[PDB]
Amino acid sequence: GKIYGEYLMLDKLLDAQCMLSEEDKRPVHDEHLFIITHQAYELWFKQIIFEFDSIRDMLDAEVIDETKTLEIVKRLNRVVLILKLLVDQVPILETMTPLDFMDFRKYLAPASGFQSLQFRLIENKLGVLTEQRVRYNQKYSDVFSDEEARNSIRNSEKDPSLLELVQRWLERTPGLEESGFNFWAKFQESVDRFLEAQVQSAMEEPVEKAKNYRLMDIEKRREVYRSIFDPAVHDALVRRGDRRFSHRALQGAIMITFYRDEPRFSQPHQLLTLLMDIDSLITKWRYNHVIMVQRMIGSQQLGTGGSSGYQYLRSTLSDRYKVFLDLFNLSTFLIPREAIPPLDE
Amino acid sequence: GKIYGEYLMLDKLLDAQCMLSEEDKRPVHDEHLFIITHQAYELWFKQIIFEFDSIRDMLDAEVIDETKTLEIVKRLNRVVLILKLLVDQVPILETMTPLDFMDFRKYLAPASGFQSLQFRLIENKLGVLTEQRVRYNQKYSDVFSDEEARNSIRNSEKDPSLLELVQRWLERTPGLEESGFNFWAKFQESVDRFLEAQVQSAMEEPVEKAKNYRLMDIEKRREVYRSIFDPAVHDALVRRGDRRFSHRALQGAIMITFYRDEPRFSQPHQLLTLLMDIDSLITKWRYNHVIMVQRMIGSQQLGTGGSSGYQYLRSTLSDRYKVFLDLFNLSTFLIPREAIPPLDE
Amino acid sequence: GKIYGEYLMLDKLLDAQCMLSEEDKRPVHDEHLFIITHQAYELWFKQIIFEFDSIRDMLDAEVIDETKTLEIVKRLNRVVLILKLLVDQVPILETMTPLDFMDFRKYLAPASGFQSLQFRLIENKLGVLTEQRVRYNQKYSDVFSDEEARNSIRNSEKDPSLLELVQRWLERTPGLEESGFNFWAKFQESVDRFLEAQVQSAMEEPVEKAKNYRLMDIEKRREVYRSIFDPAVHDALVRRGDRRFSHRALQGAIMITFYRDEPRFSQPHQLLTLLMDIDSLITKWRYNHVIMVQRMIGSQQLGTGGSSGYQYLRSTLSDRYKVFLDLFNLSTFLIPREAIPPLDE
Amino acid sequence: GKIYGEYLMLDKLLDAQCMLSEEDKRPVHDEHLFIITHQAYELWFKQIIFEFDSIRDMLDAEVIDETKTLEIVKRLNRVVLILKLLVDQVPILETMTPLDFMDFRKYLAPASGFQSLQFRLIENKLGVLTEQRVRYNQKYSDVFSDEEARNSIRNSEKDPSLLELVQRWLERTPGLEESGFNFWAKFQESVDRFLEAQVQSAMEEPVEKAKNYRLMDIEKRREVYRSIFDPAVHDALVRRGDRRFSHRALQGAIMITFYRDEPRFSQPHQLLTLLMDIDSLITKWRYNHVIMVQRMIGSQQLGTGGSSGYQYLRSTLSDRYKVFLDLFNLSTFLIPREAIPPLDE
Ligand code: HEM
Ligand code: HEM
Ligand code: HEM
Ligand code: HEM
Repeated sequence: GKIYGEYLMLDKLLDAQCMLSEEDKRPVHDEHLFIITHQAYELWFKQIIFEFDSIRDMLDAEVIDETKTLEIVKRLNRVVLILKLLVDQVPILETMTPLDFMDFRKYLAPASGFQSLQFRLIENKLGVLTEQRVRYNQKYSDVFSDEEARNSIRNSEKDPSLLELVQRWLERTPGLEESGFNFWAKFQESVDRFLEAQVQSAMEEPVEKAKNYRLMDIEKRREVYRSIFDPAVHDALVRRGDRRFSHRALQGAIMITFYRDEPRFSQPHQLLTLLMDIDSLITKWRYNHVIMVQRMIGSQQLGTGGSSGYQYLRSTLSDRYKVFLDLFNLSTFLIPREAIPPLDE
Repeated sequence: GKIYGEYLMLDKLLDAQCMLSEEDKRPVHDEHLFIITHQAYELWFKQIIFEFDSIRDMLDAEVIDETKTLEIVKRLNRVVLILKLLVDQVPILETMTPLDFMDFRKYLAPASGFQSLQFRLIENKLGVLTEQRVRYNQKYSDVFSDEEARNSIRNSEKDPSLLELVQRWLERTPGLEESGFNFWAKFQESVDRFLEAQVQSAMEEPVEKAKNYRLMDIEKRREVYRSIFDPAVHDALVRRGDRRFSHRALQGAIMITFYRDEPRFSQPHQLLTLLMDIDSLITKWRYNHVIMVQRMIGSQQLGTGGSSGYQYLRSTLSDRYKVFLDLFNLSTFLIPREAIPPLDE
Repeated sequence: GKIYGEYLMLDKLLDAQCMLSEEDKRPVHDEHLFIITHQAYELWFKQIIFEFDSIRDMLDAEVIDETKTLEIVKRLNRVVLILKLLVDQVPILETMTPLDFMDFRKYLAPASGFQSLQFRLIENKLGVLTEQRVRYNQKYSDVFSDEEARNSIRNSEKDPSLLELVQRWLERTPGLEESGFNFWAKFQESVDRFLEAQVQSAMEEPVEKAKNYRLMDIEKRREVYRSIFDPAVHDALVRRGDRRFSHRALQGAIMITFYRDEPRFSQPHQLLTLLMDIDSLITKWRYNHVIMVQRMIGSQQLGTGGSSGYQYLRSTLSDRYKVFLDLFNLSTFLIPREAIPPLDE
Repeated sequence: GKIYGEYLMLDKLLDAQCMLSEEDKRPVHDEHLFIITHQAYELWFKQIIFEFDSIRDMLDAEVIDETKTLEIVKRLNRVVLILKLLVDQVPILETMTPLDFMDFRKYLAPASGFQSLQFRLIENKLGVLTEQRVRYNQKYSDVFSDEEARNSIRNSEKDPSLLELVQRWLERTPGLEESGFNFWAKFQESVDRFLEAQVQSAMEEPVEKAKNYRLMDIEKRREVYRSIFDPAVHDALVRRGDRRFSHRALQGAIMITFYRDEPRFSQPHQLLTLLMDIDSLITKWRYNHVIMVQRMIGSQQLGTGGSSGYQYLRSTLSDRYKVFLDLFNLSTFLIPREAIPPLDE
């Protein structure tokens, strides 16, 4: 259409609100808020999926130019803003009293009446690994009984996640080229030179206690650099789940963080930063959600079957559920400006 | 139902998104965001109306006890939070480029494709007076052509607004009773005594310039108190639109602000405070909205017919559109703690 | 004075900014931001302490009337707002690049150059128990070497915390009186009656699987109520650190949450709610802080001595550091409106 | 130093808080908050000035490369975040009751005790023109009596503002070169061609009413383009204060908004966007400030000398006080993607 309500299909949208306590002649005022809050979330979930899918398609290519990079940054930044908004929607629902919630929670399935298809789709499309999930809601068949739902989740798991496609993009970054700039080799070399210089400076320290601390610290630094310079050590950290990136992907990430001030790397950096922001904001939502759940129905209530639901949500707060874990730690491997191999080529 | 998607009618809700540039084989990515943003707004608009109507019904009674007062405070506070959220939704849409918006704005009616029924309902239910509106969108028939829409707006105008019902509630407040506490009389008396004391203190001022400033100020204070103590002056200020409250309503408001620290008046105060917050937040939304409009289509663009739409929105920012204008100014009439007639009875 | 800058002592305040990289002829622009950010925090920390101390003094009395209650609510609400602001200050500092921070971090003591006296004072004044802290920064002497600092922290530990004084206030709440309303006894009775009614309804269930789930659930409910109705079980939960309140304090808390809709209990409830908000916001700050630290210097960097600092901060995120832990769980013990003993007396 | 409190000069910073109602044996609790709130503002004001000055110095050069551009974007973005924070500090102070403020406002000079040197410095450094200010506080000598203050304000007025330096930068943008890309000429040409095409399409319209609206609209579009293509019309709009940019600066701005999707223009665009954000946020602060003032002391109170202070603040809300007014309107001159001259050279 052309008129507001026809274009936005408001006749459909605003007829999707059925208060179950109302049609059962025992009306609870706040049930209206409950419905609207979730529906607002669900609309935004759909937008997030829509942005995610379009970024997946753009990343599923051999060449990502500067122009498409900007478009991705924009869309990731948009998701960040939506996520902040979703974090702030929780205190609106927290405004309903526990006793009011109790008077209509009976109209809801114990665990099925609280699980969102779209949220699970967001997790998978972002890159939450199935094996990283806790035992409780690990298999999606146990969570969702519907058939069309199962097909979507299966598709989300099999299809390339945002985690996978970012890794492939990270592997192709210019500068890791042995033939060209050869950053990894130059990096190792400057780590050796910088650390050597550090040992000599520490040996010249007048106070004995200060010498020992610096020597101990330099040794702890060697162990850090061993975990990135020895591919065997890295692959081990991947297998136990302390890292997620392939070795070459981490190489790309580290290079980006190094030259982030440089016009050629500023946008790739921004992309990574927004990836972290998204991860962190999802965690922030999780935290707010669990505080609200506990505020409403404690750790356990009638019909809840004990405290396993609460304990599950509390365990989703762990780094096991963070998709871009490697990104948070990248400054661990950082050396000062002077020691970084200059960009010339 | 009992399962998430059945309860929230997600099959209806998530089938209300029709991108018109998509079905016309010229797809603009950001059109999806455009639709979702408005739909999120519309869902919240429905919640605001739902909260407003329930407050209207509660206020449409001769006796409002302490218990129902708390429930009203809660619901007004809920509306405040929703409004803050709606203010923060604007920068999400501002993330779409003007050039992208240009590629699908043709699918929208020039002024009809931007006017929301529910928003207009919120304005009227809150208490925006029709005569206070600017010439442009004053008559609702010119704005909305639909029949069911016209009936709702007509009903919103005729039915008691939040402004009306608050006034009636304000008129009944205990303490304005000549037989009882007789606040208005005690107030006048203490104004006289306080002002008298101020004149004498000013006459004793050593510096001549300081004496004159204080004497001029006391005269400006008399004029202030004349505008509330002389009903003729008040009624005149109502007629020209500088005030909205009846004389007795303003008397109630002023008393509440005076004893706001007192347990018996703290909730009535909170109610008034949230009324102001709501007004101010609607203004804050208006401001953000106009900045976004100008960011997208400037003051005027192709098909827009010049700059009358923009100038209209810019004029909605005036105090003519604020419903609880009297509330913002109440501290003008304030006298210090010592001069306020103590609560005894 | 009377003029802005004299009153606010701006000559002192704005002469407290000494960039150490500047006077050492190697200036880092962002060091100015680093200083200002902390100084803004420190000013707010002082305000929080000032509000806390005044609430401590008000609670350190046998009778807290309705009027003083409102004043406490106001001041706790003020602290909430300040805390939200402090949470939002982190992304401002996150705007400094790691490489820029590296160029001036040498001017700072490894662990001493990051520890705030006032923050530690806030923790203790709120009620963080010393034994609940992790091994790393448990004893304040190891943290702070200064003499005046040690005296303040010692005073904060020995003096009655906000946790202690709230408990005493909770113990005195009217309604726990055996002679009067006798809530605890009435509560036990209605738990028995409600649970009995639940067993009979479960026995009448047609489906066998549904009968068993409900019977298992009712058994899990008995265990919940045993932990509050048997003082021995409660005291055990206190000793291991799962609870903090005395038995009578928890009794008070539970009663408040039950009749929160009632004018006489709404403010006491609000007080408890703000206590939770404060706790949660401190946790939210902790989370943001740790994300920023990792963004700047990873899990470990040169001079840092390995990853013990990072791991410490990450462990401050546990419920061991939450002061009002009991408050978060109160809805666990909730029974529906009908089953709650009515207020008559 | 190396320890937290020595580095941050906390002994100086935390000794700058003198409550005047306290030393005069009539203590008002909230006076502490009043002081801290302003001091927090003042610290941030100093940071804003510090960021502004460093951007001024960077822009005061003939060549601004891609690298320095990024640094400017970063610092403008930092100012945006600080400004949002400052907007959110107002509701913290709004938490003090009017009656409490009344009990210590006597210790403050009527207009001098509310004027901030640093704020005035921010306004001038950003680019608020002296002639654009209202009569009330137009001359700084009338506002500030101190000598060192007068010298700083004089220096801020004479020295190149952020407005001036951005204009010069805008004038030099590559693409306005007649010898090179020649954007202005290509732009005029494509406006003619696009408008011609619009007339023909309008003439072919079946409905007569629709033909007339489109013809009227095209005429309104010609008037828009006349105001930018005829330098005489532009210069007139500058003189009356509807525009601020020189003709060539506006040419630069318009080109940037056109090719904002292009890697070469994305950062220059971002710079302009943040300039608008800063302007708008200052306006948002102004609005919040005036609402708070009215909440505390109404439109006028004892000692205030009538309502001129309030009316002044309310007039600072006009576009006369917006520095980058031209930037808000740039989409007015926009033509669709197809009609824009492609970047080749
Ligand atoms: C009265 C308010 C609410 C309560 C008591 C509540 C309770 C719960 C509980 C107990 C679970 C665990 C499900 C299970 O047993 O397996 C859960 C999961 C979830 N909830 Fe809520 N919830 C509330 C509001 C919301 C809102 C407003 C949203 C926004 C869409 C939401 C989104 C979710 C999502 C996405 C999950 C799955 C989480 C995961 O698997 O990590 N909830 N909720
Ligand atoms: C590309 C983004 C947008 C543009 C260009 C835009 C433009 C406009 C224009 C030009 C008007 C005046 C209508 C007239 O000519 O009479 C208007 C009114 C309105 N708009 Fe928007 N708008 C946008 C987004 C939104 C969003 C996201 C909402 C949220 C529901 C919204 C809500 C309204 C409302 C409620 C009115 C009526 C205002 C009143 O009468 O005071 N707009 N808009
Ligand atoms: C470049 C930015 C920052 C870094 C790298 C940083 C790093 C750290 C580290 C490593 C610790 C642990 C101290 C230890 O080793 O024992 C710490 C503690 C702390 N930091 Fe920061 N910090 C930063 C900014 C801030 C800011 C802006 C504040 C606000 C006042 C702040 C407040 C604290 C407080 C209060 C503690 C003690 C925490 C506790 O004991 O639980 N920090 N910081
Ligand atoms: C009880 C709270 C406050 C009241 C009643 C108040 C009142 C005023 C008044 C009446 C003016 C006009 C001055 C004149 O007469 O010429 C003013 C100006 C100003 N105030 Fe406040 N103020 C308050 C809090 C603040 C705070 C927290 C800040 C933050 C630094 C602030 C910053 C300013 C600034 C920067 C101006 C100059 C504005 C301009 O010239 O456009 N004020 N204030």
